[PDB]
Amino acid sequence: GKGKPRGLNSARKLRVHRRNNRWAETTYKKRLLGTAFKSSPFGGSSHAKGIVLEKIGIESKQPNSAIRKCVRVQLIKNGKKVTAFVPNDGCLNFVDENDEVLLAGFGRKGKAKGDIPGVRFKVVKVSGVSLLALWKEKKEKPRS
Amino acid sequence: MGRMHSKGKGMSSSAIPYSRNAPAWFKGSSDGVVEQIIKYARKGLTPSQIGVLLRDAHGVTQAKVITGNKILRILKSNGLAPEIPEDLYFLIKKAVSVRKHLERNRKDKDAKFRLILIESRIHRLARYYRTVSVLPPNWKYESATASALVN
Amino acid sequence: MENDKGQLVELYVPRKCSATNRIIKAKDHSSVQINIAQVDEEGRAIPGEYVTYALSGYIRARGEADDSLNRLAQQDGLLKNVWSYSR
Amino acid sequence: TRTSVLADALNAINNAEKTGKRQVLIRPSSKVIIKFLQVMQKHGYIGEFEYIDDHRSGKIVVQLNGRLNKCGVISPRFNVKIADVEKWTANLLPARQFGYVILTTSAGIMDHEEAHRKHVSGKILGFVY
Amino acid sequence: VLVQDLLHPTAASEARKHKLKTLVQSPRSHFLDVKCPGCLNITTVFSHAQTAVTCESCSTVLCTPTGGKAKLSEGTSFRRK
Amino acid sequence: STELTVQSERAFQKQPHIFTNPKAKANRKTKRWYKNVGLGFKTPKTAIEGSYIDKKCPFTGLVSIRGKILTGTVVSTRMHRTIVIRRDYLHYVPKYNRYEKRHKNVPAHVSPAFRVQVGDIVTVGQCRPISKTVRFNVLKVASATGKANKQFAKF
Amino acid sequence: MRAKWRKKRTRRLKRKRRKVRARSK
RNA sequence: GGAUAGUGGCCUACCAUGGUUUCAACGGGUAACGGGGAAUAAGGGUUCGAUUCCGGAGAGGGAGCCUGAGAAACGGCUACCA
RNA sequence: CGGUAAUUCCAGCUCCAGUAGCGUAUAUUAAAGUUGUUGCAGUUAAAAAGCUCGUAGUUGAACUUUGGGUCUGGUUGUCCG
RNA sequence: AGGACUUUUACUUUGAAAAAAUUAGAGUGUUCAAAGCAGGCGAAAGCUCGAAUAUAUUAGCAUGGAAUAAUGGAAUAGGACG
RNA sequence: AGGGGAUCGAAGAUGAUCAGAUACCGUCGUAGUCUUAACCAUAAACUAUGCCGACUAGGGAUCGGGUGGUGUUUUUCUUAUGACCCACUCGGCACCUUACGAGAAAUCAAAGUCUUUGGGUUCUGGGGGGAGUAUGGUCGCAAGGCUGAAACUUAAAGGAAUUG
Ligand SMILES: [Mg+2]
Ligand SMILES: [Mg+2]
Ligand SMILES: [Mg+2]
Ligand SMILES: [Mg+2]
Ligand SMILES: [Mg+2]
Ligand SMILES: [Mg+2]
Ligand SMILES: [Mg+2]
Ligand SMILES: [Mg+2]
Ligand SMILES: [Mg+2]
Ligand SMILES: [Mg+2]
Ligand SMILES: [Mg+2]
Ligand SMILES: [Mg+2]
Ligand SMILES: [Mg+2]
Ligand SMILES: [Mg+2]
Ligand SMILES: [Mg+2]
Ligand SMILES: [Mg+2]
Ligand SMILES: [Mg+2]
Ligand SMILES: [Mg+2]
Ligand SMILES: [Mg+2]
Ligand SMILES: [Mg+2]
Ligand SMILES: [Mg+2]
Ligand SMILES: [Mg+2]
Ligand SMILES: [Mg+2]
Ligand SMILES: [Mg+2]
Ligand SMILES: [Mg+2]
Ligand SMILES: [Mg+2]
Ligand SMILES: [Mg+2]
Ligand SMILES: [Mg+2]
Ligand SMILES: [Mg+2]
Ligand SMILES: [Mg+2]
Ligand SMILES: [Mg+2]
Ligand SMILES: [Mg+2]
Ligand SMILES: [Zn+2]
Repeated sequence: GKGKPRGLNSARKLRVHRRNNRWAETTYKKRLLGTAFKSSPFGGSSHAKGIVLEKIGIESKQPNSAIRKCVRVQLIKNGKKVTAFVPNDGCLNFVDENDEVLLAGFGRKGKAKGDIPGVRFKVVKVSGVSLLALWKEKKEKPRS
Repeated sequence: MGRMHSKGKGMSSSAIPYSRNAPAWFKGSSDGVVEQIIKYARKGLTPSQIGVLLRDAHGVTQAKVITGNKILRILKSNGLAPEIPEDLYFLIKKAVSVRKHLERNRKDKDAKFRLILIESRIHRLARYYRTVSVLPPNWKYESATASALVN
Repeated sequence: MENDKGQLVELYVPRKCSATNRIIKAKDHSSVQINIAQVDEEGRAIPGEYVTYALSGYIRARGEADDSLNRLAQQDGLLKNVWSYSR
Repeated sequence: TRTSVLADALNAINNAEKTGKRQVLIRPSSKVIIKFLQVMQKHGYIGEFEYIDDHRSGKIVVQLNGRLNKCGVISPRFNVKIADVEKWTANLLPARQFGYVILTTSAGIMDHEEAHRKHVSGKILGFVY
Repeated sequence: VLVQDLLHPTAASEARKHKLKTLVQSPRSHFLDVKCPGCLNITTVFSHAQTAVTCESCSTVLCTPTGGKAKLSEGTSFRRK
Repeated sequence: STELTVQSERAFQKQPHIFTNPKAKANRKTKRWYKNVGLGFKTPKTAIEGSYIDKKCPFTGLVSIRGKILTGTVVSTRMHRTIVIRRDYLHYVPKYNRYEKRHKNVPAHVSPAFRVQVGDIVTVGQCRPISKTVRFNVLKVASATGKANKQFAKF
Repeated sequence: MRAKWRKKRTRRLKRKRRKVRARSK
């Protein structure tokens, strides 16, 4: 009738067929190969600290004309270097060069979000304090 | 309509009549029929030709209807059943003929493929006859030894 | 169909095809209901008294409406040997 | 190759019912087909069938009355524990008020309600409703 | 067609259909009693014979193999069995 | 696969602590000790009057049969004084409600009292660890041949 | 581009890489 | 035969050449301790289970051992490596 | 959305959702009939090996006591005590 | 309760087993609930009901059934009984 | 590799067309096309429809075989053939109509008998690109064949049809 066998003693080929087909997915292949630990900037890590190397801005795509204020950060856990996004309006000046910054995911499963090219990480905390608390003047940078 | 080794789908066959018992018009004796079968076998005839002869020249519809036993069974009861069953023997005969044709001309590839088909059929039938112990368990078909069985 | 008290709750029992016993949909806009007039001794069609056959839309679309009506009328003593049960 | 003969019988019944006929000619006619059609008769989904001796596995002529709407075999005759009967009835039958999962028990081929009455269960053959 | 007998179809329809396809499948062949002008022996032959059947008394063929059924000789007279 | 000599090796082969007195003049063959393993298992007559020794005989040796009783089919009789039995079964994968043909290879120790060959179905019984891998002693050769009981054909 | 000519360009790149490897094998 | 508390290639001596494997052996990976269980929930399932209970293993990595009924113990010793 | 009237950016006003909780990140489950044994698709959307043979695997025609009669035990709905 | 032969399975019903905690779930005004396995009733003069059950779908053991699915008999009779 | 060596024609040689034209038009023209051995194993190797099996609907034709005609010409006096004509049947490449079934539709008599979901069975796919690439095997003299990812990037790519 259908491609799969149906006999009462065909459990083996059904199981191995499903097991061979499961590699067609992306989530299953990533989970079993464990590419997150080996290749991604973080190994299965929601957040990671890093050191700001320099202070760059990156232009947007065609339909959106602007320059999103980014920052190049070298991760401390392993030494990789990644660009990250300083989210809000007047937060670029808040983060100074060569200060510890806690990058987080960008919410799109490790893929570039919106019109910002070649970035995959937000910025949540700088120098131990959070950017959202600075942006509403609830706390101030310790300046150490 | 299967045609194991080709794309054929025919169903040309023979319909055995419903009545198993002897036909009303048949006057011959079962003992005479068995004697006729024995004589035909002693002439050196396979059971199929025996059935053909009994159907054409005589009123024997089929042996099982008249006697109660089959032709090969009747021969086996008297010990005239060949060591190699008839269909397998004819398969080896055909295979050796095609192999002869091949070794006499190499470039014919279609007959090479047909020989492959015939050898596959021979292997299947040999496996069957081996699982019923008609043939010894050491019996096998080999290209070099087929001629001796045919000859 | 039947409430535990025994009172009917169905909106309406649908008609069924008199030839295939299949029910007739409410919006089955191909099915027909034939009326055949009863005939008295002198060939006068008695008015208001007849026999009805509900042929479904399916058989009509298939092409077997007339054959089914032939058989159905032959069974109830309307036509003489117009339909043979053995083809 | 005809593997599941009951499958051929029920498929022929379904085809000859959907087209609206009142008769079917099932060719191979085993025990299981006879018992299946006998259960269908007992519950009325079928009419008045008939076995035609061939000396050759026989045949069957089945009379219908349009009361049936679908037969069907569960081709792998799954071992059905007495707990899983309700699961099959939910997955196959359209409503709990009717329909019958015809299943083969050690006490013969029976509808699921009768098997539940005997408190015995076996393999599943098919379903009728 | 919608309602129709299969248990008792018309015998004309029986001869219409193919062998192996009737209600009960029965052969269309039959046997014959042939007499050759030579002797008075009556020989029983098959309609679809496959061999050059001869009377045992005389080496004269009574049938001839053919793609279908037997083609009898010129002067042999037969009666259907 | 059995030597004609009743002892062939360097060490003498005796059943330990059963002694035949030569000073006595009964002069029977020997004093052969034996036992029945129970469970309604008939000790073979080939063991009852045999002359083998087989320390690990369930019927004549010190080993006792207790525990599992497994029926299987012989798959290898061609390693000395021991058998390799193929046990087939069906594992039930529940995610599919389907079974799965599977096989295990159980070594065992067949006594010389039994005549085994490739293909005989065998009833075998648990015992002490006899070797690194054998833990079962052959207790019955149910199918001596199976389909070779009748071999020739002479009408 | 056609898949044919992309394939051919890939084959020519393999040509260059194969001769380079053969010279240094 | 030795050793074992005791069966056992557990070790030795002499023999036999055997055992597993397409029903996946062997090898590789596991950001794998196993399980009772957790999340999830029409039904079938998918993922997790380092951790309150049961087992196993370990005391920096390795080996070796006294005492005792019980340790190859490490809040017991001996030695090497770090 | 933002290129001079921004219902989307920064604010004020009003309102909405959850509320001592709410927002984000990664992972995962249901949604996923997008893993499909129940339960997926293969003409053109991704996908029928160029075709045939063939070991293992999977699967494999029908047929071997069906009826009846009685007695009898529980459980029901019975009619009422 | 003893000798005797036991075709073998697959399947399915029932039972013994599958530790507690967990899940399900009975009883119970922790002030309700999460919970907990408590508590309740006397006249106040000691009298008390509890701490229920089910499931685990695999492997093993026993048991009733014999449809479905498979194997085996007697063909050289070396067959069965007296 | 050996044989041939007509035609046509990768490369090449030119003569044109053009802004360029070592492209299309034209004239010559090696390798090749043709073969005997040995390799190659790929094609839009397409019916882009796996194989076996069952059933479901009307209409004609066509190929191979077989049955019957109180059929017609055939001529060898009659007949036997053969060749047609009519009817039927089996098998094959096919075709027309239709939806009462199926599909996203184009359409399909199978692409039907599938939410009323289970006849047996093999292979393949899980958004696009990277990419049938790299690497590692394996086959090959070579060409290349078989097996065959990821990093990363992307909100689409794509199918059928409707109006412009
Ligand atoms: Mg774990
Ligand atoms: Mg670990
Ligand atoms: Mg754990
Ligand atoms: Mg860990
Ligand atoms: Mg612990
Ligand atoms: Mg320790
Ligand atoms: Mg430490
Ligand atoms: Mg002490
Ligand atoms: Mg230690
Ligand atoms: Mg410490
Ligand atoms: Mg300690
Ligand atoms: Mg100390
Ligand atoms: Mg404004
Ligand atoms: Mg899909
Ligand atoms: Mg395309
Ligand atoms: Mg495509
Ligand atoms: Mg294909
Ligand atoms: Mg096979
Ligand atoms: Mg069968
Ligand atoms: Mg528990
Ligand atoms: Mg609770
Ligand atoms: Mg050349
Ligand atoms: Mg040129
Ligand atoms: Mg030029
Ligand atoms: Mg040119
Ligand atoms: Mg030229
Ligand atoms: Mg290809
Ligand atoms: Mg293709
Ligand atoms: Mg993809
Ligand atoms: Mg591609
Ligand atoms: Mg390579
Ligand atoms: Mg398009
Ligand atoms: Zn004569």
